[PDB]
Amino acid sequence: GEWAYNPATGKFAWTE
Repeated sequence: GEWAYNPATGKFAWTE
């Protein structure tokens, strides 16, 4: 359960 940065979108996404 963490926020990972997505270089493609320029935003963080929530992952498990």
